[PDB]
Amino acid sequence: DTLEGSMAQLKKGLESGTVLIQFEQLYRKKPGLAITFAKLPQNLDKNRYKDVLPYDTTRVLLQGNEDYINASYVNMEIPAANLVNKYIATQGPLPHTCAQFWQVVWDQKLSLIVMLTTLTERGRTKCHQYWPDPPDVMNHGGFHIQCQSEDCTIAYVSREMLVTNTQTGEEHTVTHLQYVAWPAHGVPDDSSDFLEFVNYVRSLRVDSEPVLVHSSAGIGRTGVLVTMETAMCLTERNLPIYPLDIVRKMRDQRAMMVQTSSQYKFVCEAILRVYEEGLV
Amino acid sequence: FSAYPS
Repeated sequence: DTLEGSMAQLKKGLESGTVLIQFEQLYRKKPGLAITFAKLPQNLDKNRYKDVLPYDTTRVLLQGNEDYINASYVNMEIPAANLVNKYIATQGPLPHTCAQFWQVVWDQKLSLIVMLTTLTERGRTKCHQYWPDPPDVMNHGGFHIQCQSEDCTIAYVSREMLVTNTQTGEEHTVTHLQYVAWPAHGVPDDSSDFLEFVNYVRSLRVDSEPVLVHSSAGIGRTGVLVTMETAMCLTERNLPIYPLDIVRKMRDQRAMMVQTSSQYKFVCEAILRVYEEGLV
Repeated sequence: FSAYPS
């Protein structure tokens, strides 16, 4: 089909109820994909949530290092545009997984981290603070981390971080965006702030470099962000958008991406809004 | 170990 046609069907299906029914029918975890490493005794407490685990096939491995991390490669292709948007989707680090988190960032010289959670919710810790408050310097697994800049906007905090390899003396800079106006299991507090943030993240991509995206579990709010970026690329290229195909494609790489029906409805509505705003 | 809440 076409962008126009897909948007007609999405509009109609939003009004029907059919897009939500097909969403609830979709598997959360792809049947047949092995999940073994994540459940080993030495790895169980490296998962923030017992039921949010990486598939073996797309699990991120540390270079020449056997340590496990709960993280998944997630790549979204737009073949008609010879385009692949790469991500590493991961959980909020735990105190004892900060070393592995920063090792992924170092291994792959990732320049952009997108964090879609506050540190705490309702008196409980949802992500370890794996960076230091400026101007402190923090050690994690033989990386020193310092926050060189910290600036708050409405909806998010932008930090520039310096990662130093203690073994080698090498340095790497990372941009870190913490979206703080988006509670777990919910929709963003403001749709317009969210859309602007997504387009800002797009603009900060480095060629063929994955964006590291995480939340607390790294599936709900991350899935929404990924869905939206994908849809923005498609809409700008006049290509059809099937949100269910996009969610399925993510879930073939990391189970459970896009947690709630309310999140799926939100992103479908936002996709329609962007198409219509942009339509000439 | 806890499940991710709904």
